[PDB]
Amino acid sequence: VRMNVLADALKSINNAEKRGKRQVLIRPCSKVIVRFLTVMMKHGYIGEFEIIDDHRAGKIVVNLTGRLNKCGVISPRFDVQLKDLEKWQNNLLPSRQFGFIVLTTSAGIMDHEEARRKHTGGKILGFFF
Amino acid sequence: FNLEKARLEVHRFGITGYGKGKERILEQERAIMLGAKPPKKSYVNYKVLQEQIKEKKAAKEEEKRLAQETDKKSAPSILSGKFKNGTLILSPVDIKKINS
Amino acid sequence: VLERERRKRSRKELLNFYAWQHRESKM
Amino acid sequence: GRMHAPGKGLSQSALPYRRSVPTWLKLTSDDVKEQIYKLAKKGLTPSQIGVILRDSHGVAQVRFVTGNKILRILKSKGLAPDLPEDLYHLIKKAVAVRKHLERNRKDKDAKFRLILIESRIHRLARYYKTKRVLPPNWKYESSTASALV
Amino acid sequence: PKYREAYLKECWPLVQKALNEHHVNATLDLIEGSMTVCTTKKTFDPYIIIRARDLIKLLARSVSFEQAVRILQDDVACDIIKIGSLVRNKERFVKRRQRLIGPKGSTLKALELLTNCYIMVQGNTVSAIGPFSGLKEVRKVVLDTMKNIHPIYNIKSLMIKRELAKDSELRSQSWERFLPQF
Amino acid sequence: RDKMCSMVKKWQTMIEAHVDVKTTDGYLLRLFCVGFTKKRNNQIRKTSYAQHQQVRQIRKKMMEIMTREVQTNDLKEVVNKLIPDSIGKDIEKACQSIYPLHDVFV
Amino acid sequence: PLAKDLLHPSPEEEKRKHKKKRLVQSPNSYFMDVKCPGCYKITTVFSHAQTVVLCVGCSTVLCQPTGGKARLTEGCSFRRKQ
Amino acid sequence: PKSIYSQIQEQRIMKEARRRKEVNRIKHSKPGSVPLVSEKKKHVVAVVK
RNA sequence: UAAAAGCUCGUAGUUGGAUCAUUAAGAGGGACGGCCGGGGGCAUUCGUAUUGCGCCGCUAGAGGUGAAAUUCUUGGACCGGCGCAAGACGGACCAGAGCGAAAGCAUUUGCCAAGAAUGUUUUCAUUAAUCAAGAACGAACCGACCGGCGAUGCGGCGGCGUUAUUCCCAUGACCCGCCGGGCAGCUUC
Ligand SMILES: [Mg+2]
Ligand SMILES: [Mg+2]
Ligand SMILES: [Mg+2]
Ligand SMILES: [Mg+2]
Ligand SMILES: [Mg+2]
Ligand SMILES: [Mg+2]
Ligand SMILES: [Mg+2]
Ligand SMILES: [Zn+2]
Repeated sequence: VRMNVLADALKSINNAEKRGKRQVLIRPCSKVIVRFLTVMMKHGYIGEFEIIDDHRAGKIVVNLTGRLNKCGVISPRFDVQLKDLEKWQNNLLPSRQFGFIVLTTSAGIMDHEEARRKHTGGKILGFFF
Repeated sequence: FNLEKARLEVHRFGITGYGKGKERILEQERAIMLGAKPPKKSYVNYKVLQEQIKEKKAAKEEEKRLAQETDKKSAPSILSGKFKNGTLILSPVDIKKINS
Repeated sequence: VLERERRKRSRKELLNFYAWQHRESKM
Repeated sequence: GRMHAPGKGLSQSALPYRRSVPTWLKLTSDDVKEQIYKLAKKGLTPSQIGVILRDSHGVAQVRFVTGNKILRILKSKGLAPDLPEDLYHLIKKAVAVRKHLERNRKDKDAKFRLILIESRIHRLARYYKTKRVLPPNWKYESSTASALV
Repeated sequence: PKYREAYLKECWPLVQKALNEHHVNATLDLIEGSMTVCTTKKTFDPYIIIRARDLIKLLARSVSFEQAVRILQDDVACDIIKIGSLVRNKERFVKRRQRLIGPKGSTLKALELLTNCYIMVQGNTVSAIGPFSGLKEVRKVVLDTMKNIHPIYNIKSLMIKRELAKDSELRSQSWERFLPQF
Repeated sequence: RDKMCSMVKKWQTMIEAHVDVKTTDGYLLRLFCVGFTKKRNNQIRKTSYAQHQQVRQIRKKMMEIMTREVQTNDLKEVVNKLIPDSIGKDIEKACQSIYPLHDVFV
Repeated sequence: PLAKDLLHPSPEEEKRKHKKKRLVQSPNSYFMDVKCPGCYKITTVFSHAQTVVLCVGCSTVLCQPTGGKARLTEGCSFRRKQ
Repeated sequence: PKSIYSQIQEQRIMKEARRRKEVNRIKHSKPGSVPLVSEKKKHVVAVVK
């Protein structure tokens, strides 16, 4: 059976990204997926997306810009402090000038740069660069 | 009665049935499989060579229809915890390495 | 067509499905 | 993805987006209820109840008209089934194939099909036990199955 | 079959010319997909209809025109051998059929030269034409191949038989010792 | 033998039926029939096959026609029917609704 | 491949697709009003009926269940609803 | 390039495949039943004006 | 030297949609509708060939081989005709078609139970997936890698026209477009 609606959504976007597709349809929808997409969208990685509301879990249609390299999910969801946040960036992302790590915190679903401003840690959701 | 000795003798008698010209060309093929160096293919005009390839494809295509009727990378992958099925798996002992 | 339905009435009309079908049967 | 069939069919019902009753429907929420009561008294399963209302009386969805499901309405009136419909049908099928297997000792396939049917019975029985629908002492026995249904 | 329909259409002017020498008529039915030969009032040889029937059977078995017409001469005979029924398994049937043809078709022509008969393998039928003594040898080896005994044994057996025929001595004596043993 | 061999083609369906019928004068007969599915003029599909239920419905109609046309008549009348094979023509006409047929013979 | 807009499909595209593979599921069935001969009272019959429907007034056989759409009796008049 | 060349070949099959399927309708079906639209104005959904 | 047999079910374990009780998953279970198949079991039945036996006709041979030889024959072999009995087998039609978990499955008809897909504005509401152990049966390059084009088998929908026609039995055969799940090809990403 399906294990993670976020991982399945990210995998399908990654596969459509590799094929040069312009639009991708992902189902089912979820609030965790929507917040994850907005964080990636704020940095210009995907673009505008639409939420189609049938009476069963919804669907999302996402536009693509061709700027995405690799997006994934982090299985442990280990709890990360703010002071430690630097070490997770180097060991996960290839470089230090681009790429983002998505965290879910008590303040909300938010990336590691914004976590530094809010001085808040939490559980790790995924990454994209 | 040795099959291997009999197999060659049966073959040689059959090839003579083809004809002495066909006897020779088939005999060259047998020596090549045994380790002989192949003769160099003759250099031909590219225009003539292109037409010959086209006829061979048509000859192969028509044989298929008759059969139906009777019926090196320069660089490795830069992208390769363990990542499977869109999910990256981090071992707890590996997590301590990230912390330390 | 009406005859074909009447043969199927035995299968689709049950006699011991509901709980009431047992309690008035026990009387 | 059928459990014992490799093929995965896609034939099923597709409910409309709208949940409101149509204007042409002249039946009321109350009037539908005694129709369910009358047909249940005749001895028809709740799955069969919806088909009759759908085919003849133009009731597409009883839940949209009355606000309650067929089983809930029958439970309130007291016309409750002794056993769940899905479990009852599988028990009925098990008895029929078991009776056939007495008179055909050489039917290998009938033996194999009986294994699949009783496997589904145990799966539904364990689920129905958990929901407190069945008492935690109900067991399926071959000799008892005839008396059960 | 229809894959032979095209070839029969062009060569029909030729076959009617050949059979008209013996005053026996032929008709090619395209709709029915049939080849029909029937005698006439002018014909004087009763047996020629049998040689006419044998001809149309070979043409339906993909035997070429020049080879097929030669059986009309009295010296040549014909035999169509059905090998499909021997093996239930299709893959086993194909494997042994390839064994009969052999590498480069050598074993078939090794059979052809020793027997002095023209042999063609098409589908589940093996068509051979030639002298009567030759056809008896063909039927044995072709059926034997379907019986899961190697053709090389039979081909080598024929080679020993031919050279024994050269030596006049011990002609009455049995050849069992000279024949190879497994 | 040659007539039977020529009719059996490769891309069509063969239907056979047999009955045991007694005439009015006491003669008991067994009759055999053969039929072949027919390709339409405008048909483009290579194969002309009839389904199993269509075959049985054709085979059933084969049986009663022979049964009715023999038990009502006598041996003299039956032979007069057999000479032009009017039984085969009647079967072919009756089976056109299920699947077109040709070369129907007793 | 041909370029199609997933957000705004063409008029002939959605009616051609499978009912479960559309953007929003929509059945291909409907309800209809039928008028039998003998008495002109109107009866509502589902298109893909699975049981024989009898007129309430005169008990005349209206439709016969089939594999797909139910077949109506000869002489009846039908109209799509809604 | 082979990337562009493959896509041109594939899209030509798609366009031609529709054409037999389209003409099989119109040759059979009555002229009134099937509307005819120009290829230019085919891509104009509406004009609000 | 950190130097270069199978197949299915299935227990533990592992692992499992959406929503803030609801929905009714292009998750799963059941029911209903018309079909479909060399799927399985029990009975029934036909067809040639082969062999043996009985009688009639005729008369020195028949069979086998490279050549012969074992064998059978005036008490009649072989050959021609008629009839009977026995053991197998089910051609051509027969396809890279169909069915079954696999091994495997082909004359007719009757009966018993089972099943896939399709159709559904029916029903339950997470009941699921994978599996050591355990249980039933068992001949004799690589990767769920988006797609496309043709045919093909079944079910359904729509249609200009041909072709038969319905007491019962039956509502079909052909052509065109479309949607699904299959058996396979050719291509691509
Ligand atoms: Mg179903
Ligand atoms: Mg569902
Ligand atoms: Mg059913
Ligand atoms: Mg059946
Ligand atoms: Mg069957
Ligand atoms: Mg059977
Ligand atoms: Mg069809
Ligand atoms: Zn009425």
